[PDB]
Amino acid sequence: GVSVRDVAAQDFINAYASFLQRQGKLEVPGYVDIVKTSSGNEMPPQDAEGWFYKRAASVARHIYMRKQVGVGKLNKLYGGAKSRGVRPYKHIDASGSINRKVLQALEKIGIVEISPKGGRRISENGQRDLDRIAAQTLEED
Amino acid sequence: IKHTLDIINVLTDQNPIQVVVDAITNTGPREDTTRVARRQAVDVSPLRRVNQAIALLTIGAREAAFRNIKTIAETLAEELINAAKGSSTSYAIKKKDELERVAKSNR
Amino acid sequence: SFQHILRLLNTNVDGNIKIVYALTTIKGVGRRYSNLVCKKADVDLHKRAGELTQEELERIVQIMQNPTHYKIPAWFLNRQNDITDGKDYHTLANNVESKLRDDLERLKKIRAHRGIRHFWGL
Amino acid sequence: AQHAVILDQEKYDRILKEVPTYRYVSVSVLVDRLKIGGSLARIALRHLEKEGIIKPISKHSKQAIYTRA
Amino acid sequence: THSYRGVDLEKLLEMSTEDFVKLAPARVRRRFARGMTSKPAGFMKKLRAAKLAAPEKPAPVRTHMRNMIIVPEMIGSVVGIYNGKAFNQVEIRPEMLGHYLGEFSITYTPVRHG
Amino acid sequence: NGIDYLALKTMLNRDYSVGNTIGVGKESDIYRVMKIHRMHLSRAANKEYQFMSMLYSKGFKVPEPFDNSRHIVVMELIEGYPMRRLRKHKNIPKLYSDLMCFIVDLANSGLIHCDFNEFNIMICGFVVIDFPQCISIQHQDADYYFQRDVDCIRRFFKKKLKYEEGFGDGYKYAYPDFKRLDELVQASGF
RNA sequence: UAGUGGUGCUAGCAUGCUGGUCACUGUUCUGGGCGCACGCGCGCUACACUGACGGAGCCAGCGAGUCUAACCUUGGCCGAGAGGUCUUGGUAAUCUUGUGAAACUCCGUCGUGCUGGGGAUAGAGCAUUGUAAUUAUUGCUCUUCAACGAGGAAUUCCUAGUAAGCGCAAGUCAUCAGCUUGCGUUGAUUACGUCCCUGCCCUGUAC
Repeated sequence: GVSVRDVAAQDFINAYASFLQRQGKLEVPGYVDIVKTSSGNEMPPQDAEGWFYKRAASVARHIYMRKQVGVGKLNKLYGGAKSRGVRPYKHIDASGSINRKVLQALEKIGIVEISPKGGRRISENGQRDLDRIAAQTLEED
Repeated sequence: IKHTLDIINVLTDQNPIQVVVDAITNTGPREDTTRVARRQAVDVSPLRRVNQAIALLTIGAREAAFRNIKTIAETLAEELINAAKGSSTSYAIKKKDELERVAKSNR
Repeated sequence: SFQHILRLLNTNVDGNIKIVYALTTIKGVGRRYSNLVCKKADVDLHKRAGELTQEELERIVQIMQNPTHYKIPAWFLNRQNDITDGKDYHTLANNVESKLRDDLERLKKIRAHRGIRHFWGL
Repeated sequence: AQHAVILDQEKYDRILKEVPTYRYVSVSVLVDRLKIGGSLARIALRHLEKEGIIKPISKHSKQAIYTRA
Repeated sequence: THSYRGVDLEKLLEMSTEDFVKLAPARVRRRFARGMTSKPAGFMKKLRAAKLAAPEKPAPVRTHMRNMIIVPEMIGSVVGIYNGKAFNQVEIRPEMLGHYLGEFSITYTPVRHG
Repeated sequence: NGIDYLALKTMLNRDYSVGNTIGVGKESDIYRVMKIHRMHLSRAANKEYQFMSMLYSKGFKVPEPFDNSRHIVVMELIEGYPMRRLRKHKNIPKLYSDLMCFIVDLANSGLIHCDFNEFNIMICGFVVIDFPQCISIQHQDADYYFQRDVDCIRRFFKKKLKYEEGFGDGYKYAYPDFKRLDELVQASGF
């Protein structure tokens, strides 16, 4: 058998995000290419056309490995260091509006669902889908 | 370091670890001075010959790679090759010469 | 074909630089404003400025000075809710430091602290 | 003076004939001995390597190392 | 003519305070939304009486209320604004709208290191 | 340590401006300018006064010494401003040229500065304001210190001014070289 | 009030593997003040490629919290952000909290140009604490882009999980630190000696 745990992290992400863009069901907010994704950032995402799908794949993988997550925890994960000009650096959380829509978009296509005890959990169909991409990723070598 | 050895495996063809050893042994000074004022010439122990070799090599690379177009590995690899040869082009060899000729005058 | 220097809005721009960065020679055109304008013009961001043809420098010039028609979110603009007329504007070229170097003089005329302190320092 | 940033046809011919002369090549090697900017060299290496004129021995974003073979 | 954010001067004076606050920037809107104290009401009471009895200008009324917003009802009045020490005399021209009174009376001298 | 006050009495009586504070320093304090040295050995001040008096007895661009007693010295106050913030002088080629010729004079007088650098030149258009730890031309490192001064002044004209019978471009020779009064004040090296 | 494994239920993959859900180890009121030609000192941020920016990977320890009423806040929803709103757990090895921290690692863009280094000074607008933010507490967005090319004479701290790099928590506290103390992460070079300098402690004649 094969699991998502059996594949290199960035290798899996690149494979799945490219596939997900071809499916076309993943729906974009449309304000994309304006938002910085974090108040700590400078300049927007450089891969202007593709970056939304690649983030969507990352979220799915991260939830797959864990019991459940919520929007607050994701904002922490994708945070970073803000320069504060002449002052010392500090940790700052990333944009919420992005990540909440990603969860809702992934739910529309049935990969993920709202869970008791709050937050979201992987669907059995999510498992079934992500495992199949993993098997292709190994065999495509 | 990993990138540095690879480069030396292509510029020249020897087992590059041997080239490192040659550079070290050829660089370490064998005579020096101390202040008395004036300076008096003195011999230097084999251990310190090794320490001086390593210090001079990295400094010669570091100051070449500042405001560079060549990466660290590109410059460090060249120092090692130049020092395995008798090549006075290298910074570390230039430094060795002055220490010994100064010491000669004061002995 | 390739042009090494070009002139627009009475500013000179050299062709040898990425188009997004080259435009920031113009007063008022910051990096983010420059970046978003190019996207709406759908020029190739990776082209160097000397590659573009006249009909492609136009449209860009047009969008810079009429930004609200292209549904730029207004909060992107540097002159929101103007004091005389509640319209929003973006200020460009020599028109920058003509509204600046005026609002302070308007404060001088009203004998406000900040105007006095500025001109007293001079 | 400034290095070239767009590929003239004459330099393209120059590149293909001369590069196999060198034992070792890298981004710095091209930018030093040929008057091209670094933003060309990154593209040219991917081109010539896929063309098979030079042999990769290691690649690491910040460093890449190609050889006569 | 003068105009304020597109509203013409002749429609000003007619505009009420609770209308005017809708044009003002965030600091003013919060101040009124957070509930301005009663203290201006006594000042406003006196200021109206002086204007009404005036033969031509109304002559100064003086106050400590440096933290008070300039509002169209008081255009044209002459006011003496306390300075921590002295009073400074000012006439409310229309351009002063939305400023604080404190901006017109300098609490400190220049310094010149003579 | 009341001598730190009472020491005035000779100068206070023999000297008429009250002066003003200019700056605290580690070895000395400075206050129409008065310099006060810093219990006994400082009455060093005589060495400084006679040294400055000699150089000003020569034609050199140095402040005129007036008077000196009890570790107190009085000097001409400088009109200029410190060279380290200069950026736009109208004749940088002559300024470069003639700063070089100043070094030649010291060498001809047998003396070399330790730190002929922008921290002690004030704005010929310039004056040299102090001579810490000067050495003779005969000292064993005279040429080493000599060439340091030449390169130090060259570096400044390159970095800020972009400049790079006389010396420099427009003259036969680019800059002087060491091979091309010490016995009265034997600061070091006879 | 902790962990592992089995046992019961159960999902995906393949014909075992990774996850979810019994045993063991005097008084008082209103307004102002606590400005800068310059000298001295402890700090913060930089001068870039051993880098800046974008995306992805993903790891701690020491603290602290409410019924006096309103502290630390999970989850859902709204918005570019700052922020708002509806519910919830914890008087605590039990909940916030695996405090998913930064440096760091990998894949791209940039190409030696005060440049995409650096972000002072300044203009417009939106929020938040407070009785009150003008001479301006703090946060967010766009625009303006200054000096600075590794720094003279002088001078500080330090011998191993130490220096240095990097970040967090507490303190004060309506709000507000570039401060103080404590904690963790990554982790060197150079001695293992002396009385030269500085300073301290012992035992009569040129002074």
